[PDB]
Amino acid sequence: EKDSQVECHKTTEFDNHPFIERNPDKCVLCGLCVRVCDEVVGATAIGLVGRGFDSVIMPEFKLPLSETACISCGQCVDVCPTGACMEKQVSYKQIPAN
Amino acid sequence: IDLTLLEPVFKEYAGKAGSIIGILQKTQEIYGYLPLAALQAIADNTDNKRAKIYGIATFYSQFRLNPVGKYVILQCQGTACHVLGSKAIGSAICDELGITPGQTTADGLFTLEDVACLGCCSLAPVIMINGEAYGKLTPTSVRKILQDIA
Amino acid sequence: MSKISININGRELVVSAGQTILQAAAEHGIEIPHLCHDERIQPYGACGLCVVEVEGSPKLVRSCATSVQNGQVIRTDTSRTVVARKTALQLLASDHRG
Amino acid sequence: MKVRVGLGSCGIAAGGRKVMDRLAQEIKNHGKEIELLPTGCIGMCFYEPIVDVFDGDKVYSYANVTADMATEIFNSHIIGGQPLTQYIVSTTEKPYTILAKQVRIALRNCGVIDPENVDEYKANDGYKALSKALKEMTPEEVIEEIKVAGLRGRGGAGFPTWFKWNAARQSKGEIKYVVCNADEGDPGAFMDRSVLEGDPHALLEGMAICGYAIGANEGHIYCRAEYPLAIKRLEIAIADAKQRNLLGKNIMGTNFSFDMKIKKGAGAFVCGEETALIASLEGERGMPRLKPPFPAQSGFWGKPTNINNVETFANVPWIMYNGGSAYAAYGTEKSKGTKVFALAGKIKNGGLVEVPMGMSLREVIYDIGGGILNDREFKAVQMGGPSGGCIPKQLLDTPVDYDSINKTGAIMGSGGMIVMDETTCMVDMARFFLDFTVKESCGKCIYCRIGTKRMLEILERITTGEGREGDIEELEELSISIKDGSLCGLGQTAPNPVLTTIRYFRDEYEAHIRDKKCPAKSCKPLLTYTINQDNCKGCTLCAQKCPVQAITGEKKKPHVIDQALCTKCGNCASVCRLDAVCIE
Amino acid sequence: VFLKALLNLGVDENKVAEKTEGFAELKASLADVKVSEEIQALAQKYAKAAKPLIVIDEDTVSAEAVKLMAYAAVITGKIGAAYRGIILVRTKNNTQGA
Ligand code: SF4
Ligand code: SF4
Ligand code: SF4
Ligand code: SF4
Ligand code: SF4
Ligand code: SF4
Ligand code: FES
Ligand code: FES
Ligand code: FES
Ligand SMILES: [Zn+2]
Repeated sequence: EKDSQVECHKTTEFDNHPFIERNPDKCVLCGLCVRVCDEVVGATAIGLVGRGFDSVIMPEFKLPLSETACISCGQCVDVCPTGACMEKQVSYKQIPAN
Repeated sequence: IDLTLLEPVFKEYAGKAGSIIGILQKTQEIYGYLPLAALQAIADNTDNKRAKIYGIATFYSQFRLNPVGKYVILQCQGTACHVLGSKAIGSAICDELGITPGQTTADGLFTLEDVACLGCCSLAPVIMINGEAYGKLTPTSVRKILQDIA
Repeated sequence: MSKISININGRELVVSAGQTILQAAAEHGIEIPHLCHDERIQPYGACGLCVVEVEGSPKLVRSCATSVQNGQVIRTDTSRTVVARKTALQLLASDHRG
Repeated sequence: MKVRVGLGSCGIAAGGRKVMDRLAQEIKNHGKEIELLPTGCIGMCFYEPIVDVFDGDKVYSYANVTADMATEIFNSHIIGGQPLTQYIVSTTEKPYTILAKQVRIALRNCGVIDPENVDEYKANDGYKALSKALKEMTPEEVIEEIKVAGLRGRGGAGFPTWFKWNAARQSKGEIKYVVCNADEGDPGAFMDRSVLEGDPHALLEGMAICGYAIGANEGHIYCRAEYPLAIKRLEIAIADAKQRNLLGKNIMGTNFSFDMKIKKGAGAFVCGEETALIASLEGERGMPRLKPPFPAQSGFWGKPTNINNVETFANVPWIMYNGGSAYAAYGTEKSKGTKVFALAGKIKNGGLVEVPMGMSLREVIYDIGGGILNDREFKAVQMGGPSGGCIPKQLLDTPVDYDSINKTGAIMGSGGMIVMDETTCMVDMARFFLDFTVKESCGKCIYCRIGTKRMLEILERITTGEGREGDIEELEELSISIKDGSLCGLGQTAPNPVLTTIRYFRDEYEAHIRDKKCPAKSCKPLLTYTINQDNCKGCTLCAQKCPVQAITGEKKKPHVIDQALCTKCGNCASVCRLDAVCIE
Repeated sequence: VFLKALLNLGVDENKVAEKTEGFAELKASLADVKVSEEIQALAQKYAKAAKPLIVIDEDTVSAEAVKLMAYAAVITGKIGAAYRGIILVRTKNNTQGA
């Protein structure tokens, strides 16, 4: 449950990448995605911006992920523990399912 | 804009590791701020992994990303100067200039910024204007000094 | 040789040197929370849900970034670790929208 | 005839060039061979611009000088021989007052020596300790002498410096580094800048001695880029020392070599920590890492690195010239020597002070500090910067040393001591310190990134009159959890102002929660402006000065302030000639 | 005499007062006991040991000796944790089951 006194920053994001879906609200700042994309893939298409509450993981120069050096490998998707980084839908209409 | 000067600078620095900080300091010294074109031209021709240079530029408490006025105002907001009434001085500056901290004047002659501490706590409250310090400040005094500068 | 054997949560385990206590507990089926841990890259130490109580150390040690020694006593469900994880998860839930 | 001018970062703030060139111009207008020398702040920044004139063996200081005053000084004393007694506060026969109770070791040459010339430093027994250590004594003996002197780190932690030096020495590696932490980001703390602008040569000598002790050949000074005079004087110092074979290759004919470089920091408070400073020095984002490995084993670029703040490196040459037993004679049995303190706040005599540890804090505020400004009552004193604590009036006799002030909930920090009178509220000060911590957090771990903001929200709610019942309980549990969960010392010592100001001023929080009244009359939301009907007579002078017109009433009749309309600006009490506007 | 020698080597009386019933009476009972050299040597050897075990053969040891060994382990705080305690070997295969 949430109280109105504390603030959760609500985003108006728009990243229409055909394969990768990002949602900064569900991020827990574990840093696994940027660490993998830098130390394994080596593209470094994403990075940290800001300090404190303003810390947010976003692509190079705040550009869309399509305009940067992304490979669409999907490792950042596969190492994320929450729903912030998601892979897109292969089926006709994807669903939360086991 | 002047990518050619960004050029002698990057030529000079291409070598030592950990030179991102120095490169950004010289870029700020040349331009007065960091435009996106300069950050792009630095993220190229010496790599440093374009996301990384932006992330370093944002953090580091000092890299101004916007143009400023002719005179840069640095109000002291340290503990000693806040104890002696820095808030009244800041409200006086905000009222007399019509701008908030982090903003510049419409004609671009004054800009308001916040600093950690002047270090001249014996003269608290203190302000810096283009490297000239004014201490033991009352709101009437800062008003008079800004009319004198204007 | 000279089996590195540890005692965690009251049980006796045989392990391999150079690992992490988190890896050993996963090997022997003991659940320790973790969010910023991946065995294929360097430890980060951000979340803090992997803290365990090791005898001889006055402060909590992170099981994702410590190496197993011979004859160390580890407790993963003491009151201090439980309240630390509860506080961390309460702070994480204070910004998560979905 | 010789004259020193006390320029600095504080001399510019009041006078500065306005004095010196005028004096220089006067010299050029008179042609007398007068040695006009630039010197740093002595320590009495409540009288600056400091000027010293030496008539033979007599020293005259009649400071607080402008250009007209400087011309008067030149026409009266340096030519006519007549001192201006209406401006004199210190002479040779009547000197160190505030300085009488001070034992100056790291501040021995501040305000005395031209920092831009090495000859004055050599004339004041400088670089003799370096020569002694190089020519007469072994690095193991150097660490032994440091241990015998009982040197503790002059930073927040107070770690034994000899332990760090020995650990760096035993570390395996062909290349080692010595890094001086000149990046102090504490508000109200300016000992580093004063030392750098007054005596950089002491810092260089101490760093060279440490490099010889450990075996390092490369030095680094991580100084802030916002101290331009300090970096200019450091550049002059390294140039002068290289030209005199004091630093570089084959120092004074010995096979040992040592060089240093200056790195300009970006001004991050988190870089005060060792690993974050290492990350900043390597040109990355300053963020603390996991210990172990310690910097003494694997620090700068993976090489062993010894990191100490400027004050210890300044203290090292004095103890090397005088012996470790001499330095051990000062201080206590657990804290030996002397410490520098940046004394400011609601005080009469502010500036940089130097005291041996074991002295009571009452002596510091009253004997040297001159008491409270405007003769008000002493209420509290903040120590250790915004990560420190607020010592109340009931603990005014606590001796200043690491363990004693640690027992009171505060810390040493870099040495910033701020005096607080009864007119300043502790809730607002805790909010201020927590806001500073929130602004300077690097946002890596959950606790410092989130909980500090949550506690800041709670303090903002209390200070705006929206504090609810149970806010104190939430504050103390959040503080304990943040202290127990943070990675580095920034988040661990972050709730120190919040907890300590609870433990000694809880009633104020109650007064802020259940009463919506601030006793110190500082929180403008919590202020209430009323008009005494007995002691003012219907002039409408306050109401005319209120563009909000929250004051109603007839002429020659008592007026009533509308609390629902009042924006609490204060203009309706400043113009009151009968002083009947009560602030409750 | 072994118990008295262990007591004279500086045991923590507060913890054994909190966790045991009747410690003061036992201490009063051993007030006039003299200590021999061999007993002192064995007590020192047991005291400096960080993780000492006691293996008692049930076939050749009376029950009161087992009780006195348990007292020695309790008052020194070397029981109730890993690598420290009393190991008791039984006479038959399923004596513990019986
Ligand atoms: S898809 Fe691959 S390359 Fe693109 S951001 Fe994720 S990890 Fe980096
Ligand atoms: S892996 Fe997911 S949760 Fe972790 S930092 Fe990246 S986006 Fe956030
Ligand atoms: S399932 Fe997980 S990621 Fe999705 S909304 Fe719930 S907490 Fe967030
Ligand atoms: S405690 Fe604060 S400053 Fe230290 S690592 Fe965590 S977030 Fe960063
Ligand atoms: S304090 Fe200011 S707003 Fe309030 S009544 Fe007086 S003039 Fe008006
Ligand atoms: S200015 Fe003072 S005396 Fe005059 S009306 Fe106001 S409160 Fe009364
Ligand atoms: S902190 Fe304000 S002048 Fe030093
Ligand atoms: S799993 Fe995050 S600190 Fe170890
Ligand atoms: S310049 Fe003011 S005290 Fe040093
Ligand atoms: Zn208040």
